[PDB]
Amino acid sequence: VGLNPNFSFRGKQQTRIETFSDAVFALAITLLVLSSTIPETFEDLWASMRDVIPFAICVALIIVIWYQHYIFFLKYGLQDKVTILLNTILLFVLLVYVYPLKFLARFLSEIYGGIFGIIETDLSRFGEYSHQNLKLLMVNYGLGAFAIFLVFSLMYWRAYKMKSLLDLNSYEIFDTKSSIIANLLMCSVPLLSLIITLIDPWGNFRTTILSGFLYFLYVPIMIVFGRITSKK
Amino acid sequence: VGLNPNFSFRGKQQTRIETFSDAVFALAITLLVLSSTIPETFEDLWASMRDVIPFAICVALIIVIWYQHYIFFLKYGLQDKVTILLNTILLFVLLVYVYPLKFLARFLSEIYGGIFGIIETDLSRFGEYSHQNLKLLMVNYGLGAFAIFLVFSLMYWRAYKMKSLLDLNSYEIFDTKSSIIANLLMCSVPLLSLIITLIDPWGNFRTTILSGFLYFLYVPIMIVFGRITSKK
Amino acid sequence: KTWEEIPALDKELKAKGKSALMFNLQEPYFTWPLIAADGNAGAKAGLTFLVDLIKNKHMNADTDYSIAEAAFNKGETAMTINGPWAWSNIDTSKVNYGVTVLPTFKGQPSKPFVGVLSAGINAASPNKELAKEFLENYLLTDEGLEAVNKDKPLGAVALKSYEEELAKDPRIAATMENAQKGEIMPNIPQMSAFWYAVRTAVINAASGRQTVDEALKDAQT
Amino acid sequence: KLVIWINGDKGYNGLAEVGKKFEKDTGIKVTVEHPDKLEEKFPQVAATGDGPDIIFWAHDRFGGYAQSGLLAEITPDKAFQDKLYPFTWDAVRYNGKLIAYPIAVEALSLIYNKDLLPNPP
Ligand SMILES: OC[C@H]1O[C@H](O[C@H]2[C@H](O)[C@@H](O)[C@@H](O)O[C@@H]2CO)[C@H](O)[C@@H](O)[C@@H]1O
Repeated sequence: VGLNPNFSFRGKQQTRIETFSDAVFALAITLLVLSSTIPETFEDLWASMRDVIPFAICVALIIVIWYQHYIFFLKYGLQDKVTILLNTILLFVLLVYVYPLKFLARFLSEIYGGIFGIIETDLSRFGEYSHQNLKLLMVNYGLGAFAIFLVFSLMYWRAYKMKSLLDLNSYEIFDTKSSIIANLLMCSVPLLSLIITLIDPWGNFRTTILSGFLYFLYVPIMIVFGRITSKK
Repeated sequence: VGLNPNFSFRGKQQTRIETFSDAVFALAITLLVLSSTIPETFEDLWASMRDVIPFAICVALIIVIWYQHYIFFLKYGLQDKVTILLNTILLFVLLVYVYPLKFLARFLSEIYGGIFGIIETDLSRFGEYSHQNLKLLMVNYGLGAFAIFLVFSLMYWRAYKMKSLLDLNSYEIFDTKSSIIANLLMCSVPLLSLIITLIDPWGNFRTTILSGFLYFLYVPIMIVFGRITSKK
Repeated sequence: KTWEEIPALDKELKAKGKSALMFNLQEPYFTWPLIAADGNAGAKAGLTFLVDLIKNKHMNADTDYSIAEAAFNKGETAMTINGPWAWSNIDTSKVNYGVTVLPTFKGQPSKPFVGVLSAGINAASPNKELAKEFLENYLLTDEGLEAVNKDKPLGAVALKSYEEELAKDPRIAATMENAQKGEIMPNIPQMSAFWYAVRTAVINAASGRQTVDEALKDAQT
Repeated sequence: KLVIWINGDKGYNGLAEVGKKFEKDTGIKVTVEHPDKLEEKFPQVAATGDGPDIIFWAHDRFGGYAQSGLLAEITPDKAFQDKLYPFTWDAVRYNGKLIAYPIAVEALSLIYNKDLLPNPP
């Protein structure tokens, strides 16, 4: 149930910030699916079942954020203005990226559908695959991912700033410090794609290939940034 | 209130996983009804009241799942990653089948309406009743029901795997083992329709009659599978 | 988190009949962290601030260990500067207390002097082997140091076996935080003459006899 | 004097509390002893000397005592016999004779610290 055996969970009691937050996460994953039209005929029913792969990817992504939220409020039981503010910024970013994720998930499901050879339906429905639009695709979703991890780092730093008020022991201080580093390291990969796309060194699709290729090398690039700080 | 007098309920305190889960179940039954259009005239008002039979069947079906969820989290009070994962898969399946159930419930209400002689409205609105479409109807809803019971079996097996951590006594171990068998036996009937429909022995509606007829013989066919394992 | 925001906090608290910070100004071990926060120019900066607190009537002129402790335990002052040993008396009182990093001065941290409580055997003692037995087999043991620690806390004990229990205590974490920002005292024979030079210097500047520039002049000699 | 031999890893203090209730209802003293290597000290002392009145050990050592003639045949009435599980009586039987009274079934388990190891091997 808990991540660390040395951590004393201050947030085992449910609070309003967590109850409100659960409503928002449930609403995000629910409206992502139920924002679709109701099938009126067999043809709509089969069309609507093609949407489960894009939705599974979106849902998997949202609960992973919900889990990190659950663990933070479980660890510190925080309920102050600044925690409320950072918590709202988080849910706000989540909410504005729910329908854009439904879009990206459908788009990539068609692109990976074409590759594997499961389907052969048109991508002209998405509009024009131009360099400017494919660059804005990276910058948009890259800015979204960066912000979510950036906010989780700020939330852990707020708990670190209140370590004495929270009576954090040497193990809990260490966990909190490690959780900040983890979230900044997670926020560093979308920040690096976003910057590469905004400068656009090649002036063509090559830029988008590199920017997209940093997510496939998430684990190794996170280890390089972690290794650079430990080597000094 | 409780199912067993020998069971010690570890989940009497409400948690985030259960709060989140209640939001999703409430949203599913709520949006099923409130996804309809608002009546603007007397004619729409009478049309909208024909939808209560299909909705009653859908709602009855969803609370039955909610009840099983309530009993599982009441019994074990689980809150770990794997329970969260299996719990998400469950809510995900629920969510993707909310509007398809609204469809099936309206379709079958017209078919049973024609039989009893209450109404005589067209089914051409649903599209073409072809062999391929009626087979995909079984396979779709059959795959949905199988998955829900399959997930409940996996959830009880996760609790069985943590029997010592949960300090389960001989009675509670027995209940957990019986709950796995119950859910696999429940998952066996939609798995058997689905397989019969996918092979399609007759190459015509006869396949769909048999596949549909296994749900009318749910109780007796569940007893045959239960009797086969006890006889050996 | 900073020394320079205490005067503002004290104005706020004095309106409600409470002090902000009361600590032992007589013993130089308590005033040294502020004096050594920047460093000389650092000692002149740190002490002038301490002198301005007494000059602005934020702190009392003859604040000693007893009236500072009593005032904090009574609930008259919001803060105090003390060691592990002082915690048990606060627990005895009904004061929800916290132990934390010492305030920073001029951005840099206040560097306290770190002490190692140590037991030595008197050269002119006939019971040298009996004292070695007491110190080794009875005091410096998990059970022996627990007995001393439940009376008045020792701080971060030297016994390796106590690492996990020390790490489970939030006040020890704050103690180790300050110990890393500070430095261990050299054991040298001149420490006595040094401490006396700082004890007079701080008292003279606190009461209002010698200037801050003239205090470091007489202390460096 | 009623003297009982049982191993030191068992509940001899509790067995003495039963022995103390026996002396209240009869007047016989019930001392409980726990000597080291009693499984191999009993067949040497009980053969030659007096040793204990009643010996407590896992059923596996009792066949050797029964063959050597170091144990009296147990004759419990049907009503007492019926209070214990019939499979337990089989463990205390050597050549169609009951050679002891079954108390409890013991088996080793994996004891683990849930704080240091929540999901053990
Ligand atoms: O005040 C100067 C004085 O400070 C230090 O003594 C500390 C002692 O180490 C602590 O354990 C605590 O009890 O307070 C003392 C100061 O009040 C130095 O160790 C000592 O040499 C010096 O005189």
